[PDB]
Amino acid sequence: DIQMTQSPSTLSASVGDRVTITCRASQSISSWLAWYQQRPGKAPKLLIYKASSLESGVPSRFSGSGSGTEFTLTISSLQPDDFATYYCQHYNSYSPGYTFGQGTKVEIKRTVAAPSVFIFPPSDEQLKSGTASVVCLLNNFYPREAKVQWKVDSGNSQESVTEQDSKDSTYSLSSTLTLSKADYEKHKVYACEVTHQGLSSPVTK
Amino acid sequence: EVQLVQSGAEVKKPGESLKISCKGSGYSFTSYWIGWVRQMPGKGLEWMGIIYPGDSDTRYSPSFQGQVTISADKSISTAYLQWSSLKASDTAMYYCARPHYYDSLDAFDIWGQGTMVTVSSASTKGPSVFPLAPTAALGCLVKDYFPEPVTVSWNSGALTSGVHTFPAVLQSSGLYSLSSVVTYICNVNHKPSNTKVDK
Repeated sequence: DIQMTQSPSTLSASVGDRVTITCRASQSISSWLAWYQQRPGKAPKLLIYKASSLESGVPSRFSGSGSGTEFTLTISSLQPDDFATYYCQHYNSYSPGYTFGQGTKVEIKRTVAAPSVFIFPPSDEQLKSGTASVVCLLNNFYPREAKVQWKVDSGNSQESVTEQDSKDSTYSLSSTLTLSKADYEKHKVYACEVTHQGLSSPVTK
Repeated sequence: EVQLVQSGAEVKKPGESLKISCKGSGYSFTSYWIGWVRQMPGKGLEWMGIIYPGDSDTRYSPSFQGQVTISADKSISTAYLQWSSLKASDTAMYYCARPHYYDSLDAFDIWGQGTMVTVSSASTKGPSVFPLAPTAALGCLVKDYFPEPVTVSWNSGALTSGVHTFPAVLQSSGLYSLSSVVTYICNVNHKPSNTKVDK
């Protein structure tokens, strides 16, 4: 396995920071290394090749350096466009081998915001059709990491996170509690418990 | 204007054959390699393989070897990624890409816009829409639909502030579910099934 490893997996930074992202190769590879940017939805875009050559059009606040096994990509002054995900890549030319790193997501740094928490019981409609869906909403919070704890008086819930609200830099999370009616009608009082560092102790509603 | 343009989104069932295209424009297609790259949902980039349109010299990443066919028709500047038997696990964004320099396996500087491939044994199904009833929040639960995507607006576009529509989650049923949060009306559109539910 020629393997390319990136760190950190997530980088929290502010407009104006000098940021540096690391790539490590499991074996020496000279300068045969490229860097790529990707926004959500969009196709990857080439930034650096040969470890340190800038692609035409790519803003000069981008640079790469390193040789052999450790490589870095640096943004001298982070701009709103630079919030995205970055990948490195070993290539040859001689004989075909491309290997990507697993990615580093650069995200907007913000002060800790506790999630407003709301919970919704199943509707009457759903209650006829065969299933109950309790939804817990974790709203406008930072940072990204939050633990949702479903309480029923597992493996029956699913989660989904909004992308960073770019005017607020916050996240919102939805958890869906899916049971049948009666795992649902048997039990009575429902609860969604949420851990997040913007909160002293886990809050429940 | 150097481009790679890719064919439209595909939704398939396992076992079915599929062949997607990558068309070059604004440069001598026979002169550059074409690579394919896979991105599984919420995952990173995977090199799949590369082909030289001049003579269809082809190389695979060892993991994709014998798992997918790469080909090219140089007369029409089109490269192809091809499965004779799709797996559920083949569900991904597929990108074609072109090295920066001719007759070289350099870093990819031209990329196609991407081809989404969904492989599922599920069939087209419109969603059920359920109200999420009560500063206060409320929403709609857009449940059990196939395939992606659904569009959720509120009040026919007037109400946009407070609005968070979340990524669909894939249930074990093979059907999708999402929530749009902000009874009172959400307008959900699912065009695969021609389903349109103002709730």
